[PDB]
Amino acid sequence: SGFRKMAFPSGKVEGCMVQVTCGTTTLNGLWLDDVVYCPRHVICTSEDMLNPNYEDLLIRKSNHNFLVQAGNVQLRVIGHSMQNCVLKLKVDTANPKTPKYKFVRIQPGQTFSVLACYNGSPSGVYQCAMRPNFTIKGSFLNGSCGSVGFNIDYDCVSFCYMHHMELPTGVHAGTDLEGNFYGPFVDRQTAQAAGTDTTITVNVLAWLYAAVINGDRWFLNRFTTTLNDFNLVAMKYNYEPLTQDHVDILGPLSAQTGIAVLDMCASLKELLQNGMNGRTILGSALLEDEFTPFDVVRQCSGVT
Amino acid sequence: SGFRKMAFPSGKVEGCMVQVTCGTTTLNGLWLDDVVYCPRHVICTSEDMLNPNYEDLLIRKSNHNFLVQAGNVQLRVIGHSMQNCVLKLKVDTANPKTPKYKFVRIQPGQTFSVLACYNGSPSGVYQCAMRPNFTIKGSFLNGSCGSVGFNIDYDCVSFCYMHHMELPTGVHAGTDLEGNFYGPFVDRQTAQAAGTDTTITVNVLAWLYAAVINGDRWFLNRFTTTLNDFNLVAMKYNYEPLTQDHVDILGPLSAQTGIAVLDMCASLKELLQNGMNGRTILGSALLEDEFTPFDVVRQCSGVT
Ligand SMILES: CC1CCN(C(=O)Cn2nnc3ccccc32)CC1
Ligand SMILES: CC1CCN(C(=O)Cn2nnc3ccccc32)CC1
Repeated sequence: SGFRKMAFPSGKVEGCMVQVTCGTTTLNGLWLDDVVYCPRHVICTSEDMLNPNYEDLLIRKSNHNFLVQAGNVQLRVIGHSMQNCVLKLKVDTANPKTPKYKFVRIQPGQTFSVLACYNGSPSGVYQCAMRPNFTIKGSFLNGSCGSVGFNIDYDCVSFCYMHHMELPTGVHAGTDLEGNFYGPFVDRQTAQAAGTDTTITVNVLAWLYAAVINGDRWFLNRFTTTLNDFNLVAMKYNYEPLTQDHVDILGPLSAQTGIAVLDMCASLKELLQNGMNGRTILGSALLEDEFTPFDVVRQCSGVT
Repeated sequence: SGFRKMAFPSGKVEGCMVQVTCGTTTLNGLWLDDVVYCPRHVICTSEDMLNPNYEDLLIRKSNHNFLVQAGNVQLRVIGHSMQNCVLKLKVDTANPKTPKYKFVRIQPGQTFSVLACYNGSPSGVYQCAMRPNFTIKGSFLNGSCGSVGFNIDYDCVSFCYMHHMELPTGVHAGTDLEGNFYGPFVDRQTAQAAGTDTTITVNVLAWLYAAVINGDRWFLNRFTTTLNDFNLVAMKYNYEPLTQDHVDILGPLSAQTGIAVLDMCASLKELLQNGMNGRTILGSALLEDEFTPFDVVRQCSGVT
């Protein structure tokens, strides 16, 4: 029992972190096989970042201008290419610690762990979610760029995020490992406002099921609702509309607890309309939306 | 910017996890040098756990009765001894992945990361605190025993906790790496109630400083207080009494923000007396107490 915001063990990803320096800029790189992936803005001086023409800036850079250090040892750069907003640095040595891996572009609402790094060294690991407005609410300081987000299924690491920027609002934006930004953000030091940060309804429901499984039951009520009725309330509270796909994904949680998905939707509707009344659910005074139904199942079953 | 409940990177600890089986019981072990540490209750059958005489039960066990498997390979057990509530299994091979390490007994209020494991394999990592009643609020299922808590300072892992049990209230109890339980708990399946779970005042104040550093300032008020006046309010709200030692430890946060410790105490006093009024601080609707002043400094400075 007990339910925590748990991250994946970071060891497999720690073995991939390297430091990348170009000119006066240093950030993190991800070394997989004989390729080091990093944000293309490593070629930018602080002034370049205001209005960069990455193609033009890259022309002035040769393989020897990218300094890649793995631990206390330098990697030889034998090639470089720009794919979207990431640079791919071909090195002469395959990472001996390369785990089994995939590059995956996640959907909003999906969660992942971040290994925050500085100078190619890990500082910490935390769990977060891709918000519906394609930002993440991380913990990143200057130098954290190139830090990655990932999920792990048994022995395969699926990298889903690479950190690139902080918006003026203090929220974070980044790319998948093919260098494509999540959302409309561009790697430019220009004011970019985020859209509405709606609540991930299916995740709140999964977390309510997690709460029932762990003994927190006070919020269970005598009501039920329909998807349409629930969605009228969800719209009013800036919650994502719930679909039959979300109901299907909550099936195993509904089966384990014996609480029908629509009954849990009615509990959530009452919590939205009445608030918590100073009460808590799994040590939280607000409705938690950064646990997917898969996260709840994995944590409650002990998947390794 | 951004502030997360961050855990230490778990890689150094993942390299130490092993599976220990004795009879029909399987749990986790910590392999450091040529010694494997695990909860002594691994020698217990489910019936033994009700009223175990560990000394008598251990007599019936020989080195060959403890099966230690590291990954897919078996370690040879050449010795065994019981130290308090942990077993020390001497193996014929030193763990090649042994990091620099220390065994430390932490004080209530101190935080650490837990690498939850099942069958010697890691499932996840999360950050928690030793509660003032010497319990921890973790996420542990049957088979998680032997999972460890730790802190990391640069390259040295300080192990502070080993998981042993879940109380009937769903909270967790365990030992330091010398096998001494935190608090009054015993490794017996007998009802053991926890004492008052008071709030770690110095940690709440550190988290309020973290909130100011990250832009959340709405709770800053025009008041100040004294240690004695603040402590009258803290007693009323089941908060730990604040001492000059706590004020001293908050010094660097007070200096960075320019907000005197007693002014922050006055802000906290108003938050205790008035509540949050539906507002949030660093994405939380309650006062967070599982970040130490050292955690706030480390996260806000990017220590690797
Ligand atoms: C193109 C250019 C945009 C601006 N920028 C960043 O925002 C980098 N960054 N990322 N996370 C941060 C947290 C604190 C400070 C800076 C941070 C650099 C690259
Ligand atoms: C002496 C004897 C006491 C009872 N006991 C435990 O509580 C073990 N344990 N630890 N974490 C758990 C989470 C879920 C279920 C069981 C759990 C086994 C050892």
